[PDB]
Amino acid sequence: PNAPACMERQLEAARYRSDGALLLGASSLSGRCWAGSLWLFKDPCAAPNEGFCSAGVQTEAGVADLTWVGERGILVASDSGAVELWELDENETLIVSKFCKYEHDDIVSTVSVLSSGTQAVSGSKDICIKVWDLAQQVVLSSYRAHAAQVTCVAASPHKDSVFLSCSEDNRILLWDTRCPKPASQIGCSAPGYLPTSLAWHPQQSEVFVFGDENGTVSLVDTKSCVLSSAVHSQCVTGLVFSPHSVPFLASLSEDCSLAVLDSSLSELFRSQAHRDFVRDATWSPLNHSLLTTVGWDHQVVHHVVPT
Amino acid sequence: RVSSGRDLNCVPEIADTLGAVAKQGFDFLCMPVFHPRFKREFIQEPAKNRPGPQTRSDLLLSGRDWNTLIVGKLSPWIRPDSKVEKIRRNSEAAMLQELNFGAYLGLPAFLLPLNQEDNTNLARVLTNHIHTGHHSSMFWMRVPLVAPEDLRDDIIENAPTTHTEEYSGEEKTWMWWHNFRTLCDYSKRIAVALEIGADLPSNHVIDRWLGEPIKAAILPTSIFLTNKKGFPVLSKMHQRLIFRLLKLEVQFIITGTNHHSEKEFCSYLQYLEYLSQNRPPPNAYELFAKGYEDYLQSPLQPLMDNLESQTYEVFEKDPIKYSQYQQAIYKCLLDRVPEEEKDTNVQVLMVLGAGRGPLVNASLRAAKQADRRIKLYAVEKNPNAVVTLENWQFEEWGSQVTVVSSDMREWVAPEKADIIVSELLGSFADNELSPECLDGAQHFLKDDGVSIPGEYTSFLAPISSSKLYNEVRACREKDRDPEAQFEMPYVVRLHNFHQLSAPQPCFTFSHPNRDPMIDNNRYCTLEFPVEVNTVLHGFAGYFETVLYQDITLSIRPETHSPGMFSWFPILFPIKQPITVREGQTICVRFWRCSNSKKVWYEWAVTAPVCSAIHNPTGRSYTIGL
Ligand SMILES: Nc1ccc2ccc(CNC(=O)c3ccc4c(c3)c3c(n4CCO)CCCC3)cc2n1
Ligand SMILES: CSC[C@H]1O[C@@H](n2cnc3c(N)ncnc32)[C@H](O)[C@@H]1O
Repeated sequence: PNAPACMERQLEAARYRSDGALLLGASSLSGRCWAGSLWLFKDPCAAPNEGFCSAGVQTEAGVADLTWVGERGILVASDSGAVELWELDENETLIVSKFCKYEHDDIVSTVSVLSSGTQAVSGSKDICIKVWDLAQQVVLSSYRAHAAQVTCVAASPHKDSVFLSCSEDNRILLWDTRCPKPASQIGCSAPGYLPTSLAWHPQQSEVFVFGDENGTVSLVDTKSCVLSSAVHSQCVTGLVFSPHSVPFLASLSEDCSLAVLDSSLSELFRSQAHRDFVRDATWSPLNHSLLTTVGWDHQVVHHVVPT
Repeated sequence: RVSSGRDLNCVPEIADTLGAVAKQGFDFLCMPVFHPRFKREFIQEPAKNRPGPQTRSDLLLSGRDWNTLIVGKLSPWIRPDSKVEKIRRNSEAAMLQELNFGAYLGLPAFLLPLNQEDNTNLARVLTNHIHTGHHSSMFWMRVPLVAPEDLRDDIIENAPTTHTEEYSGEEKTWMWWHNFRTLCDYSKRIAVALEIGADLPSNHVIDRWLGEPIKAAILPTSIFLTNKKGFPVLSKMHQRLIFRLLKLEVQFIITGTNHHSEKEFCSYLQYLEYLSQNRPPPNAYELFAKGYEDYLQSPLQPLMDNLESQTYEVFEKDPIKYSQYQQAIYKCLLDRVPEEEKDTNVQVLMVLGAGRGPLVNASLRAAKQADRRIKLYAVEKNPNAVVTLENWQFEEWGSQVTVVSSDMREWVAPEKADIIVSELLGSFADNELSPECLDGAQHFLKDDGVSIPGEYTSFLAPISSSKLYNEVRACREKDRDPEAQFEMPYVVRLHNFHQLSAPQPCFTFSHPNRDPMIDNNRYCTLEFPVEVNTVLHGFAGYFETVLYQDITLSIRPETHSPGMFSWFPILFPIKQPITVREGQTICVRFWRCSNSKKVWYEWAVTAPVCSAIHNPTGRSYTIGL
């Protein structure tokens, strides 16, 4: 239905909107043609069957990441070095290209948006970090704080001038766009290994978590003494908090298993449903016990966590 | 013209990409073999059993394209020198897979990055690859001029950049390269590519990159300035660097995205061609020497071996030399015979080492210009030269020229002469045994006579070049001492090298030598300061000569004759490279030794470190009498 006949083999991303609909990202990482696609489903259990998609389009390059902008925009991090914006039409049938700019000199590795709804940031393998104006389709500023591939950025849910970043130089920065020296180094009570992912605590504006290359995660207080626990046999590569009054932390890793942790980092739930690297996970807003995962084994898995 | 290529990290379809690259005028494309984000697990279950093709097939391009138009790249996630054991194991496996695939495809070159000090495992894997099986691919290392940590901005409140001068900070990248190549034993299959940023080093450590196997340069689009018409241009300092690079014929690669999309990406090539087409043209010396850069040849030894006609043909194609000889003769004749005795006085000149007689003709011309009467004796030993002289005598010169076939040291001249003219200098002035020949042929000079040349000297200076070091290493022979290749001089057009210091004089001779017990043996000590942390690979020399009071020839770079080109510098290598620290000096000793049958040189470095004597007794290299 105005969509390509076949979905690419590797699924790399998945996110939900408040109405329960989900967006998948996919790409071909092997074979003759190296490019991806964007797909929309209104029936989560029908995924990844193309025949039941509501919408979808092909892209000119692979998709590194993607997020939601308000209800209709899709912000995409492309392999081409591009930053691009797509928009859902009135009938949620076609996905329309709004713009495409080429501001990075290498693959865009991460993208996120800020709480103001008009700002966004991106990172790339090129060490440069950029700040975007989503309304004007321009770059507002750029910084070169890191001397290594950027691996993760995240926006604070509470402040529209604030974000976190890290790269393979073992440095973690906190940013404030209102300062003459926008970055501040967090430092670390347990240095020596490279961090792999970052996430903000949903309720506490001064609390965040991160994971590293050894499969260990840590909970830290921005103002200062840390809490940590080993979980995975391999690099963490991904963290997300559940939509609860008492949040739970989902943790992915390269060991292909999935885990859900308590606030104490105690393990509550574990799964080995996947047969390949797991790439992402998201919570369904309409069902607080339900966690949905995506990965390179082309499976869509619905887990119920005994919360 | 200037060869170039494009660097891409995103190639959705190779057929179209390659087409577009060619459309814009590029000669080649650098690109990954495997999608760069497609990490492949080894060892660990179940990931290692992931099904499916791992990359695109090779049936998409013809064999001709694979081995001509494509340069490979290592995937960015591979890190053999990481600290976590698990990563290291996957990284080594991944590296071998990619190298073997590139070998399968026949790619002419592949790129590997260097971005830190410890690259020990990277080197280990690569050398095992190099020595296994049979492959011809070239490996280029990508090294920035300035380490990225020093290019960061200062926007971190509690993490300021260094704002002082840490001298060694300007040398980090060179060191990384240096250590890598020694780990890999200077393999000839390993070379470099340099990445140029906006911030350039001082003139030093620019110069230190010369004498290095640079094959390519990488220029991001990010370092172009925009001119008044909106086109990318270079700063003056960047232009100076490009002009220097053009002399080594390195290839240029353009990377990054299009920051001037409104002007068409190909405009970057147009600018580069503009600069190369406005470089100044080469002079005759350079044109003459084209094709011999850093090419080694054994020196000639005419006293012992008879030269063939073609050698002579070449020696004669350099008119500046003969003009200088003619002037020397002209003045000498005028200075000996006054006008009043002109028609009653005949001078006798002898040419020793007449060859095909270009000096005979020069001598006759000088005499004509000077309006002075002369008689000539041409003496040569080479019978294959004597034969041409016979014809010259008969057909044109007439009775005024006598031709003698003999060894000048044995021949008894019937008459004494007052002017002796010779062309016995070699590339290092005395390595042709010219003083022995002339001392012998001294007894027939009139006591008030003159030698042309009357004086000659020689110079030495320390040099560095890793390329030359390998060219020498390569010149091995069977049933010969394996090191006897570092104990003999070479004739070479030195090009890709760095000079460490000013030349200094070493050995000097003059004629006629009236001293009793002259002794042609020599000993000399030289010492040179060093202002760069570099590596010494050998010494090179030059010479100067005085044909007459105010007439000289020279090949010292500083006083080099204006268009003289038949001569090349002499190279004297040492067995082991020596690292020299700034502020130290290099002390070198030379000897000129002889016996009744042979002449040979011996040499050694005594400081900053000591080295072995090279060529003791003439065991590896001799000059025959
Ligand atoms: N008494 C004189 C007079 C003139 C001179 C001019 C220059 C020099 C220095 N050059 C050398 O020793 C030298 C070595 C290898 C060479 C040649 C030259 C040439 C050839 N090869 C390769 C092997 O055959 C190939 C054919 C053309 C020339 C010495 C002189 N000594
Ligand atoms: C101008 S090329 C050098 C010339 O020196 C000549 N030559 C070298 N040694 C002698 C010698 N001992 N007697 C005569 N000619 C010599 C060689 O034959 C050659 O022609």
